[PDB]
Amino acid sequence: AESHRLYVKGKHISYQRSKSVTNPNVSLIQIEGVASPKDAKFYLGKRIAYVYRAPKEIRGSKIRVIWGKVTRTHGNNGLVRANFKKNLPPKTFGASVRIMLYPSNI
Amino acid sequence: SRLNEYQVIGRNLPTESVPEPKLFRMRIFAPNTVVAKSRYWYFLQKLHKVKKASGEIVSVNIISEAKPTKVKTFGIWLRYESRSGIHNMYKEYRDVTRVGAVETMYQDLAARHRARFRSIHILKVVELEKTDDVKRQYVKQFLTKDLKFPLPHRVQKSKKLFQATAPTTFY
Amino acid sequence: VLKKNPLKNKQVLLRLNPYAKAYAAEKVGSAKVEQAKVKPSKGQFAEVLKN
Amino acid sequence: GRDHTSKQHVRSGHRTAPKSDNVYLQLLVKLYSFLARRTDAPFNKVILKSLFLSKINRPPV
Amino acid sequence: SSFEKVVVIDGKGHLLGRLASIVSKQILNGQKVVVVRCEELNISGEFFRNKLKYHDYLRKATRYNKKKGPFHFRAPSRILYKAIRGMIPHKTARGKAALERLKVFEGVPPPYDKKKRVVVPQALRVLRLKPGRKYTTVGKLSSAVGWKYESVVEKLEEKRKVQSAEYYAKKKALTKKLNAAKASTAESEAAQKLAAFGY
Amino acid sequence: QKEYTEAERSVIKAKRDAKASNSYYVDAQPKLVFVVRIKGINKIPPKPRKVLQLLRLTQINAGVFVRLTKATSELIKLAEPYVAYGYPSLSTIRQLVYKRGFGKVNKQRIALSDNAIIEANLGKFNILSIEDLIHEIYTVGPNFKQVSNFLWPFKLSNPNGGFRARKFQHFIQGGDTGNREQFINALVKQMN
Amino acid sequence: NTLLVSGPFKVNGVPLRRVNARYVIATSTKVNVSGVDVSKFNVEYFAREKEIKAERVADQKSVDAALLSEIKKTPLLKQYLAASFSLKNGDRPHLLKF
RNA sequence: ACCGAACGUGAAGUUAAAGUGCCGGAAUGCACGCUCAUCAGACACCACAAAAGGUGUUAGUUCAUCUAGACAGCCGGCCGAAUGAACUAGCCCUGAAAAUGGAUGGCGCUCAAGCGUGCUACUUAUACUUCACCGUGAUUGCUGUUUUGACGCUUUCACGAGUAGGCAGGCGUGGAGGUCAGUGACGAAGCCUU
RNA sequence: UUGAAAGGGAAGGGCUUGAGAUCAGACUUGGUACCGGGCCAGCAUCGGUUUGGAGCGGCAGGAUAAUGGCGGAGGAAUGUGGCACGGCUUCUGCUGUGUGUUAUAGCCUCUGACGAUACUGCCAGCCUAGACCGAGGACUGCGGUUUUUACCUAGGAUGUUGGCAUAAUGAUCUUAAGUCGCCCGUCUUGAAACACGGACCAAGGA
Ligand SMILES: [Mg+2]
Ligand SMILES: [Mg+2]
Ligand SMILES: [Mg+2]
Ligand SMILES: [Mg+2]
Ligand SMILES: [Mg+2]
Ligand SMILES: [Mg+2]
Ligand SMILES: [Mg+2]
Ligand SMILES: [Mg+2]
Ligand SMILES: [Mg+2]
Ligand SMILES: [Mg+2]
Ligand SMILES: [Mg+2]
Ligand SMILES: [Mg+2]
Ligand SMILES: [Mg+2]
Ligand SMILES: [Mg+2]
Ligand SMILES: [Mg+2]
Ligand SMILES: [Mg+2]
Ligand SMILES: [Mg+2]
Ligand SMILES: [Mg+2]
Ligand SMILES: [Mg+2]
Ligand SMILES: [Mg+2]
Ligand SMILES: [Mg+2]
Ligand SMILES: [Mg+2]
Ligand SMILES: [Mg+2]
Ligand SMILES: [Mg+2]
Ligand SMILES: [Mg+2]
Ligand SMILES: [Mg+2]
Ligand SMILES: [Mg+2]
Ligand SMILES: [Mg+2]
Ligand SMILES: [Mg+2]
Ligand SMILES: [Mg+2]
Ligand SMILES: [Mg+2]
Ligand SMILES: [Mg+2]
Repeated sequence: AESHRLYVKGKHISYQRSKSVTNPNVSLIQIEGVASPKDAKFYLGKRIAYVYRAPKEIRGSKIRVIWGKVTRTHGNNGLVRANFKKNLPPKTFGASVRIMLYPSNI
Repeated sequence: SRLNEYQVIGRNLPTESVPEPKLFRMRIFAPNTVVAKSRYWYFLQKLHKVKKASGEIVSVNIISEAKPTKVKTFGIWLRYESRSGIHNMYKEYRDVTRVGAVETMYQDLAARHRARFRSIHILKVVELEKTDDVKRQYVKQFLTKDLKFPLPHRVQKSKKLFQATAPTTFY
Repeated sequence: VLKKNPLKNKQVLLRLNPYAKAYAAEKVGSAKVEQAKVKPSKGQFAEVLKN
Repeated sequence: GRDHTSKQHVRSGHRTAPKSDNVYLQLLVKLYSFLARRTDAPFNKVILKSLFLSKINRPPV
Repeated sequence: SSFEKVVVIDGKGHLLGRLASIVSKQILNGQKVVVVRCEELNISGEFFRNKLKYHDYLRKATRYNKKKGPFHFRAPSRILYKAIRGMIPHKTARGKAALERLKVFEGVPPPYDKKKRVVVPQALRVLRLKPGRKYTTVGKLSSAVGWKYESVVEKLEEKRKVQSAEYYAKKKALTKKLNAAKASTAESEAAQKLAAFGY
Repeated sequence: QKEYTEAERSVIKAKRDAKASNSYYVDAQPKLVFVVRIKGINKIPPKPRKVLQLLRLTQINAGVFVRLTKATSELIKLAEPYVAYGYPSLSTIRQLVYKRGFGKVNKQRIALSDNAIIEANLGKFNILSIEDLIHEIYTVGPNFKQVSNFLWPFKLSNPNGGFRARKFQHFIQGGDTGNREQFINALVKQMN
Repeated sequence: NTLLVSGPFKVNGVPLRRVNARYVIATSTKVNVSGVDVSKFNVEYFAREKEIKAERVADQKSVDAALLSEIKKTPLLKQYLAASFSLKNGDRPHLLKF
């Protein structure tokens, strides 16, 4: 009862980019404990939440969310590409996201 | 490269003068049959008044290893070009396949003489049946009786970036 | 207005090629061949092994 | 990119209408646009093209 | 692969640039890293060779005003810090925050003397260098180029190791007693079931 | 389908018979080739540029079927540094025509989505179906010219899996240009 | 296209309700529900018309009776059903069997 | 100015040339060797180095001595098993000296993150594939239902870089003929303004 | 001046999102507790494009794979047992050297009848994970199933549920962050140039 987590910990690592040009429409996400594309393919299609705090209350809450989804793997070390409704702000590079266990296929 | 051994057989195009020209065979170590037929014409025009335009490829067949799980020693006779001249050499390799010995040879002359694939002619690959046929010590040292050796300083590959225990190299 | 691939859409495949139905029904893609157990290389074609 | 074997976006180089703003010549072009579009007679297509021609291309007969 | 609150790396026996690149990517990706015992780090190549390299570094200074030029830090932690900062986009705000995520020390000062130190196998000298190659200890290179506190660190390190040995002897004794109690409670119904479950 | 299977079995039988009778069966030289332009449109000398235009290869990844004769072989030799070509199998031809098959109808690129389109343009040549068209291409037929020119040049994608490390050197030397001869099928599987 | 679900309510506090199949992890543990009558339950049962209906409370009790009767047979199954699920530190759902 | 590729506004996929230790997206990837530099080396154009040398190390070529005991060492013996010479070419080293401090791009790298070679995956251009939208050019049809827009509506396909320059279609200003029986002291024109 | 904001050796710009401010909009000119609608989403099924799986099955080819296993014949050594000499062993994997050819281990070559697998192809074979898109707008066509002048996956997205309408949503402005961005005009082969004109603004100006 000390733990209540139903999501996998993730991190916003980068945008999709070449050496000099970045593409904000695709985010690179590191899912915790995933080290290969085979592991990362479990999470394809899963929802992602970026939860953050804001100055103004909206309906009595100062907590806002940007929703996204895992679309494909990236590279060979288990990072995935994510697609959020609104692009994650660049300040969130290194910020933690939540990888939801739904849509479930277990 | 990753190679196969091919039997390529070819001939001059028949003429009304000569209606059955002589058939010539070559053993070619090539990655595929396109390079096998290219190397065939490459050596035939070094050895005969023939061209691909005036010739004909008769047969291309893979030659599989006779005993692919028997450990052998091969002697390979080579003719390679250096930056200054052309040299003949003879080297020895230990392997279970003739192709894998030729692959090791190509890596070895790339490493020791900077000799590229284009600069090498394989004159001959022979399996050395007798232990007395082995001239080179770097392969003769593995033909001694009751050969044992350890592998000191084992390095274990980790799946994680951080390890909570001290590294070890026993083995 | 929209091209449909006959290699994915079975209806378009039958529209273009009516014989695909017979090919599937007759299993032409996995048809066995009846032949004798022979090996014609035992003699001089062993010229491949050495020459 | 494309390796163009001909010049791109080239107008036909033929008149598709009279340069004239005479409404009655436009009515004649209407009548023979309908005839050329619907009669299969080559005469009507020739007449329709000739109604577009300029003054020097219609010398007095 | 877990996200940790702080990763404390024991810097002994680690190759400088390989540890630097790994730590750089860690702090860029939002991980807080502490490196202790930077005086025990290693650089490949003989000591004289690395000392000559540091003197090449010392040669470089702003001609018109030496106070503007590169600032050659002599402490081992600062040598590691220079290696990391060279691998960080330190002139951006993001790189500055990433560098705020990092701490480097000589010795093992509090509070890290009573915490867990890990190693990084991809950067360990004993696992990376061919067993005959020569290497340098950054503590000796630092003393050879101006670092003043080598003997203070080793005096404090001997005191810390004596205290940590008293710790370990107590922990081992309580581990022996707990193991004897787990042996006593073995072959019980719960133990047999946990053995059938793999525990 | 029956004649395809019979021809395959006949060639296999001929090879086995030549093997048995101490002889060597020499295959008939290929009569058809599929040519893919793998080079861009910049910096091409005038003669190979004209040759690629006459082969209707005016963009990268454009493919065309060519019936091999002396004239067409000497054409393809000029364009060799810019193309990858080879001998296409029946399944490769079928996949190309089914997925990316378009006809030139009144100088317009029309999808081959119904046999009436093929009949209205090639019915005077006894081509009434997509399978008739595929057969005419595969077994290089008496109306190969009309059937292959009716086919608009195939516009392939880039390979799924990439090329070799460096395209613009002959396939024999580890590149991509020139004649690869049966590996055109693997390349087309990658690009179509 | 929804799943009918019970806690059972006595064990869990989760009543008879619908869930979506995509917001569910289907474990490998199973209970014999051949003795549970779920004939009267359908979409119109959960129609939108706080106070809970006496029909719904009665159906909850009747279903939970059979569910508990079958649950008692498997040891620790009632405790398992009454305990919440959470991801612990070092739990990898791509490696775990459920 | 080289390599790749040439450009309407977008979505998705894949690539080219170049890369994948960090700066930087992608491997501290798999593999066979070579190299240790008290000025290592590190990728075409290209931003340098030669002749000549080295018992550094590696691999070769050709001669010669060898269990009828080779070379070395103690006085033929003594352990026993290889040895000598010339030559070839890989990497490394010497040859190798300039002026502000400083550049394989930087950090840094030594069974490499260097050099030669092979393989697998992976990264991503305004390029290629499919689709949407804009425009240009061509193209299908439209009058007994043409029907107050035919200089219009509509079907289909292809294409889109641009200085000098040409042409086309439009935006805006002062004044003039006509028209809106137009706006306006109940506020024209002008001016300021997320 | 007041107010707002930002500010480590310039500032300014583009793209993107966050934050704050401003503006907008369907319960419509909604119709009679209900009908139905708008927007944002979840799920299902479809169609177009596409990336995958430690996927599963069938067929073909080759030296009708080469091997391997089994059988036969021959042979050798880095010679097993045995034997004969030895140095250390209460002969305690004892061991070394000779001999010779399976013995108390085995191996190599040729070969005979079977049986597989690798590799490369084919399947108009099967199962399975995800992403982006939904142009069009009565019917007309081509096909398929026909139980049928009917139905379909077949000439381009529908069904259902939830929430919201003081708002989830969108735009702009300011600002931060990431990334890229040299000063325009000109003559010139070549300009950011250590080439020239330009401090600023209005009106005039070919
Ligand atoms: Mg274009
Ligand atoms: Mg890929
Ligand atoms: Mg490449
Ligand atoms: Mg070139
Ligand atoms: Mg990276
Ligand atoms: Mg020299
Ligand atoms: Mg040398
Ligand atoms: Mg040098
Ligand atoms: Mg560089
Ligand atoms: Mg390499
Ligand atoms: Mg793209
Ligand atoms: Mg233009
Ligand atoms: Mg102009
Ligand atoms: Mg005036
Ligand atoms: Mg008035
Ligand atoms: Mg006013
Ligand atoms: Mg200042
Ligand atoms: Mg903004
Ligand atoms: Mg906002
Ligand atoms: Mg689909
Ligand atoms: Mg056999
Ligand atoms: Mg629509
Ligand atoms: Mg910049
Ligand atoms: Mg000027
Ligand atoms: Mg001038
Ligand atoms: Mg000048
Ligand atoms: Mg200028
Ligand atoms: Mg200048
Ligand atoms: Mg001047
Ligand atoms: Mg002047
Ligand atoms: Mg001035
Ligand atoms: Mg003015």
